[PDB]
Amino acid sequence: REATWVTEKPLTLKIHMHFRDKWVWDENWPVAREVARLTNVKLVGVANRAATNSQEQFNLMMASGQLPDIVGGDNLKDKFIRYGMEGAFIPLNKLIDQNAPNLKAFFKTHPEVQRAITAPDGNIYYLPYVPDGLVSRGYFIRQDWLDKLHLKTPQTVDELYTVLKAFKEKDPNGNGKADEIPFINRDPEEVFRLVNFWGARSTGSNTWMDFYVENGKIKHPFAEVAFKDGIKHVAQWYKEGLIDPEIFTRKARSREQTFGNNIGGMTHDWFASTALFNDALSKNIPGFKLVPMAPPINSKGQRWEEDARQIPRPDGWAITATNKNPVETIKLFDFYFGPKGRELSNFGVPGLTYDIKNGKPVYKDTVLKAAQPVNNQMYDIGAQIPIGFWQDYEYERQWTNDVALQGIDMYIKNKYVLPQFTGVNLTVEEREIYDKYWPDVKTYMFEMGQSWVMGTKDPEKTWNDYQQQLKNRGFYQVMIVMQKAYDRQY
Ligand SMILES: O=C(O)C1=C[C@H](O)[C@H](O)[C@H](O[C@H]2[C@H](O)[C@H](O)[C@H](O[C@H]3[C@H](O)[C@H](O)[C@@H](O)O[C@@H]3C(=O)O)O[C@@H]2C(=O)O)O1
Ligand SMILES: [Ca+2]
Repeated sequence: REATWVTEKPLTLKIHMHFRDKWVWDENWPVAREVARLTNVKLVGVANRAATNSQEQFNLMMASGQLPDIVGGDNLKDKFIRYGMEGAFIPLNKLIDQNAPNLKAFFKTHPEVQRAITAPDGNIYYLPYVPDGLVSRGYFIRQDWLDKLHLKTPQTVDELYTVLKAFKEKDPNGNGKADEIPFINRDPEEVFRLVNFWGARSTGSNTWMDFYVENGKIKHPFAEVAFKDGIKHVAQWYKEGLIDPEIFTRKARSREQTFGNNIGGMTHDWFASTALFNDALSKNIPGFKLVPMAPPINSKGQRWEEDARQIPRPDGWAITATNKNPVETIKLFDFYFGPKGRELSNFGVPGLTYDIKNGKPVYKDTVLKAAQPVNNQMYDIGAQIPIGFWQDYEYERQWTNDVALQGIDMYIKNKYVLPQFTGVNLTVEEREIYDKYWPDVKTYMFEMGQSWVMGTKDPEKTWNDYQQQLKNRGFYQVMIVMQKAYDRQY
């Protein structure tokens, strides 16, 4: 028996959690085993580890008969609310009040977080991933390539064009081949964010393709004329090879590939793990120097950083109506919001990845000095995963090197980050419209965006058909409920 047990008799529950298009819940994970030991509840995964689309696996789950006990993963907020309101997920409000003292206290001190996860019917259908921190991404460029080519740090988009074209054409890696790829990115959606250079938004928050507000009016980035004109410019840089030809396909290991083989020039990504490549690659590429850059002055005369940490994220886990142990389940979930649960869910396992020293969790040198970023190392053992959990920025500070710190400090000091969208409070009827049309409109928008970047559709010529399709697919119906909600509120 342990003081932390949430049941005297051992309990096993089934969880469907497929996440990040790459991972599933693993009961053999060190963190899972530790939580199961401390709480007496073991979670067994039932998701398909061979699939590469987490959203489609949610959908396949929901269509494969009786639900498991718990469902978790990234980018599931809207599915948890839509299916909660229908009954597939249960409201957690009273379970929390009666049985989850850590969460009850957390929500009292984080009313914004409780607001963000509550549905139009007043119910909480999931517990979120709660990030910790302020900035997330920033621009990084190869200083050593700038110096090889005698180029200054670009300050405007026109200066940046010249620098990326030089990276492409002037052989900065010195191997006689035109193998350099000026701009790379782990995230396909960052290609859409390049429209910021031409004064257009791509998303209002860390959630991809989110709405934004301008002067009191709700807008969607992909519907705006500025997006049509901006995406033309992105398509031109893609045509000319300044953007990775594989930007929609290469994905998670883009940095390992392109910086590791000295062919990537620039990216837009999270400060800590991106700056770590200076340290990981120092033996193999002695003068490798990837450094933060201020955003270039864009066509609207401003230096935009569109992204920031979003507290909470639309990620987490929920209790299904078939779970026969909802009270033991909410107690298990509450364990993660207590001190020990929070330590494990962030740092891994004591004696394995960290030690308590002077009362604080301190990562081992083998973790801090490893070639893989520490968050990647955490995923592999079941930490830093998008369950309901409260991230602790102290985990990240320990592997935030001086290059990263000086980039984060620059961005915070100079206020590049744009105000983020914090959502609206829909009514039940407005929510019906949103759930009926929005998910499919966002899919269509992405498809058209990819077509525009790769040049298989010309944005100027297809823009009218596209706007008629937005109307036909319900987009303006959603825009109007969003605006009504905004107005009602504000
Ligand atoms: O890399 C960092 O320096 C960094 C520090 C923070 O502590 C987080 O660990 C942060 O993690 C983010 C990842 O870098 C990456 O952007 C990840 O993207 C996910 C996305 O959120 C979503 O789950 C889905 O689309 O899959 C993406 C992916 O992993 O394939 O988001 C992480 C985050 O915690 O938001 O990185
Ligand atoms: Ca070369």
